[PDB]
Amino acid sequence: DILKASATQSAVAGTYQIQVNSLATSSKIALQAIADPANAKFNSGTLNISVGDTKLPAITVDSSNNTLAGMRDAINQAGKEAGVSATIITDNSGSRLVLSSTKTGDGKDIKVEVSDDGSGGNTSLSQLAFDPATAPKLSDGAAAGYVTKAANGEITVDGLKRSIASNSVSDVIDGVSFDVKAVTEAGKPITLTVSRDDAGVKDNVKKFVEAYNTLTKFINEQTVVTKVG
Amino acid sequence: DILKASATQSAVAGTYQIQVNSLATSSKIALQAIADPANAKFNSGTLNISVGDTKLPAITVDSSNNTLAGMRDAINQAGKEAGVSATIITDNSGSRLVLSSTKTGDGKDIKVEVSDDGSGGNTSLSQLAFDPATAPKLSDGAAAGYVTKAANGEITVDGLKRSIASNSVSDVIDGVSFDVKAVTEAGKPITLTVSRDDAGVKDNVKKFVEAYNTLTKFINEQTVVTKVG
Amino acid sequence: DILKASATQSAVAGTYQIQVNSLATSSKIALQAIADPANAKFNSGTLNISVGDTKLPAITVDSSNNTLAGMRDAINQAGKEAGVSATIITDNSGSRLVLSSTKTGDGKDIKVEVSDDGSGGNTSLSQLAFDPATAPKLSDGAAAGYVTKAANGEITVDGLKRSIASNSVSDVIDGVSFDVKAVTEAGKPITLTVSRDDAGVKDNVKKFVEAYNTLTKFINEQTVVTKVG
Amino acid sequence: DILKASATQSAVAGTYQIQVNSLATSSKIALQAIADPANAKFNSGTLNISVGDTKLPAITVDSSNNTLAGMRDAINQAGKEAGVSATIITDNSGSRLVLSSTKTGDGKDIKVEVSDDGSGGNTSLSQLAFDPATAPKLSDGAAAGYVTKAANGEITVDGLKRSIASNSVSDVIDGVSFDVKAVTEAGKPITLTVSRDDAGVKDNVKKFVEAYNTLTKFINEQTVVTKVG
Amino acid sequence: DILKASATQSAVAGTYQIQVNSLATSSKIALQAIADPANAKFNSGTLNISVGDTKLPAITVDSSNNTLAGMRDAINQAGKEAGVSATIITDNSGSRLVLSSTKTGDGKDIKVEVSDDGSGGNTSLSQLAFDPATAPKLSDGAAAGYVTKAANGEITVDGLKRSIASNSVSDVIDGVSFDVKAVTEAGKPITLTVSRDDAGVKDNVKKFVEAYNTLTKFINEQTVVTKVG
Ligand code: NA
Ligand code: NA
Ligand code: NA
Ligand code: NA
Ligand code: NA
Ligand code: NA
Ligand code: NA
Ligand code: NA
Ligand code: NA
Repeated sequence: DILKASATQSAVAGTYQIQVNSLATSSKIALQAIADPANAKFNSGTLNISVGDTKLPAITVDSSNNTLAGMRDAINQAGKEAGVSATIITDNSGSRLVLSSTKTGDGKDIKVEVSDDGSGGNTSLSQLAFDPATAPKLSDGAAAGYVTKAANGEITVDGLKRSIASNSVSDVIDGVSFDVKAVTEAGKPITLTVSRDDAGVKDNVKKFVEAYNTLTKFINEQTVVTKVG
Repeated sequence: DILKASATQSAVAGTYQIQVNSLATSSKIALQAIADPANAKFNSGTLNISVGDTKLPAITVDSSNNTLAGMRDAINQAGKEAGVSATIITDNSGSRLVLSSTKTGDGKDIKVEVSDDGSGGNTSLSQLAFDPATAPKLSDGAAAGYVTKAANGEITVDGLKRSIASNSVSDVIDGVSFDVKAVTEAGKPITLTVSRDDAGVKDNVKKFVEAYNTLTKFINEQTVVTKVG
Repeated sequence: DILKASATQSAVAGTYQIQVNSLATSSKIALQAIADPANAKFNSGTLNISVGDTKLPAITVDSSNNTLAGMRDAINQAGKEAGVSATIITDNSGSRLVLSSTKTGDGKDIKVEVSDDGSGGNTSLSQLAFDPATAPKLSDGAAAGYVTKAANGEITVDGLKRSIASNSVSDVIDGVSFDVKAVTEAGKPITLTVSRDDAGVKDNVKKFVEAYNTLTKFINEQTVVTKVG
Repeated sequence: DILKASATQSAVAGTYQIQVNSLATSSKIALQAIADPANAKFNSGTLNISVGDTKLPAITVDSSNNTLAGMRDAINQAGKEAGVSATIITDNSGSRLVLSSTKTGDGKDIKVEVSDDGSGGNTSLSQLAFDPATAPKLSDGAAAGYVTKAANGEITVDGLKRSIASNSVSDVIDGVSFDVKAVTEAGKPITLTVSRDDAGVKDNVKKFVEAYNTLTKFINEQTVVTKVG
Repeated sequence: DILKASATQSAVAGTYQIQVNSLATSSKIALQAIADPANAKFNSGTLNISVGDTKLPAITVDSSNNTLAGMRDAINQAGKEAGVSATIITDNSGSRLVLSSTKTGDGKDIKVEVSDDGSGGNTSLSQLAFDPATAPKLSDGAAAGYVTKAANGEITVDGLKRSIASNSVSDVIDGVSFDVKAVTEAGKPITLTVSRDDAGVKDNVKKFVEAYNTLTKFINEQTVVTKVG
């Protein structure tokens, strides 16, 4: 329904009390704001962006891309594989790059390491650096910060805790898959009913209801048909 | 349709021009009219009634049944086997016994043989005799006569004549049965078309497309079902 | 319509006055009637059945098939190739074999040649012979005869006669096929009109007005969609 | 209606009794039938086809087009201008070229002139010649003949005859055009009524009663609109 | 109905047997056909057109109007008063002027008098003259002739004949007007019934039963109305 939708493979019948304590989240960060973005040019250098283990192709910054829209274009094309996208948000501090990842789980935060040549433009390339270990939650101001931290969610099944790296999990209960969509209220768990029993093999009874009777009409009674003309 | 209704076992395709020249008929006769039937009682004796091959139980006429209605009741139960029934018809000549048979075909005429003791009542028992070899077609008057002659019918199939002993005939054309219901007009023959496979076998084949497809959901997709609360 | 249904490839515009004088027919014959078919068994020998060019497999008559129904079963499977089928018809003369062909045209008559060993049963095998060159049209009696003669049909197009070997003909008029279904009345010819472009090409052109216009919304107006909550 | 559909520019009122004695026709001819068209190839030469005034481009017959279908394709594109089309008709005499024109009127007959090199194939090119002055109406046989003669039609208006070169005529009655579609029965003339003003000008006048009245509300009553909240 | 539609002022009751033997007609003539009307220009002169009593303005033919269409335009505006209109009809003889009048009755024939200067163009002006006393009924050819003769119609009322100068007549029967629309069949007269009072005066009397009764509520019962809140 509104908290969890589930499905089954080949499992067993049963009932389960389930809580959702948190959802798995992905990473979304905001870099430092650039004053006067219409005339700002980044020094030449290299951008190394990673999300946990996974690394993006190193982005080389030159005069073909040392603008905000230039990095936006670069980042969006350097991250199509890993699911890292980018856009621009213009606030009272200036304009800034906003990067999002589609990867949920602990440790999948977006990191930006910067090699700055110290020359190439009017503003530093180093101010695009982002370290998930030190970065604060984003608040108003030109300073950088994360919007969401990548993290695991948590559910409980009949009292047993399960940290989840995605909101689509399988075999927490063997043969059962469900998509966790919202947190349950404190102490108010969902009852999950797995019925191995549908007496709807009476549907399969419709086979020999059809298979017999359908093959009594067009065969063995209407195989040869007559009428005047 | 209105002249002939047909049926099939398993035969072959083909077309046939059919004429119906006559129908098979059964026997129906009327015995002598009895003057003053309201006070008439028959002499003692025996009635032997037959229709062709078949003979009816010998009927003994005594003082428990020597009336017209008495003979009617006897014959009705002396003839349940062969399909001989009886009734009384009251005309300007009196009342008389009217006997019917359900056997169609040549020679299946109803015959009545009478041995009369010559005493037992006021009317002769002998005047209930009926010989189909001599009896005329019934006309007005006290005299006896047949109403219908038992006879074979006749059809032609593509020019070939078939005498039929019943209006329900089979295997005149191999594997085909039809009930002849009426005569065709002179020179206006019926076309009879025997069709084997149309939509064959694809009409009944649409079953096992479903019976198959139906065993995708309620089996192997609804074998185990989930629900939340 | 009811006399002729027509079709087109790609041809030219034009109008044609058409008469149908006759239809193409296939062969259908009836062999000699066999007296007392219920106890009749055929002498040993061979049946060679042909329809024009095409010859059927030589049929060997032995003690496994030397009955009428035995010949019926053989022919039905000895003739699946050429479209020769067989049945039995029971008339006042007895039972006889009735053979049909599906090949329309002149000379496609069914022929039966018989070599009779002169022994093997109670009836001659030779009386199943049929020579279309000598055989009369079937009439009542035990004698053999044809029911329909295989023959070409005839049509006229604007006065020009075309003999047709089938009632499904093509390219009598270039690019036009029609299935002739019935004869036209004497002096009442059908008008046949071949129309190339009406609403051309503007009927199907209304598609690419939409396919174009349809690719305004869901593409380039619904490429990116917004929503609030 | 079914005989004549009419139209008007701006004319005068009046009534007219109209007969249609004949329609304007176009030319349609059939050339000689070619025996064994499946292996027939034409001698070298030239085809000059004309319909009255109009002449078609001279057609050169060579080894790229010296077949019946080859001439069909040429004529179809050698005649797009004048409305001359062509097809092939296969009768008991063989296959032949059938040519049609769309120009109605007297003298607009299709003519075919042939210069034959006398060599190039197996059939003469000269037998495709057609002279409308000598050609008979087409009948069965290999010989050539016309199917329809190009001719003017004829109508009468209040007794006065008008020869028409097309079935779409104009200003026979000043300001009136009608498309003649069928012949009137002998002595059963059509009444044609030309009506100028009915509901005139008051049918369309009901507009400017509204267009006026409509400019009372949404203008000068809804020019400035008020609302509360 | 379909033959006669009638109306009343205030008359008396009665029944009448009515025949319609003929309708009143107006004049419609056709002048001489002009050969080569496309280059024809009329000599100088004057046209005086009259219909019975009424005379039209004298038409002066000059170099601004000495064509057929020029005369058409003049007459159309030289005749708006009397109901004389004109058009051109193009037949096998050429083009000609066709003039119509709307005045029904005996002697209201259209007459054309011509004074020809004998010079001014290529065709005589005198050939546009028309004398109803000598003119034949129009037939095919360049010659002039009338299309319809102006004439009175005729009806009979209970045997009494009335010549009518228009198909809209009044007070033939006092207080009764009817528009005669068609002829009655020979010996099949129409019955005409003039009914004074049916439901009289009680149909309209049902008004002042209400107008009275209606002035019970909204007046003298709803004069003063009460309500609570
Ligand atoms: Na900040
Ligand atoms: Na009788
Ligand atoms: Na009798
Ligand atoms: Na025969
Ligand atoms: Na026979
Ligand atoms: Na000819
Ligand atoms: Na010919
Ligand atoms: Na005349
Ligand atoms: Na004339």
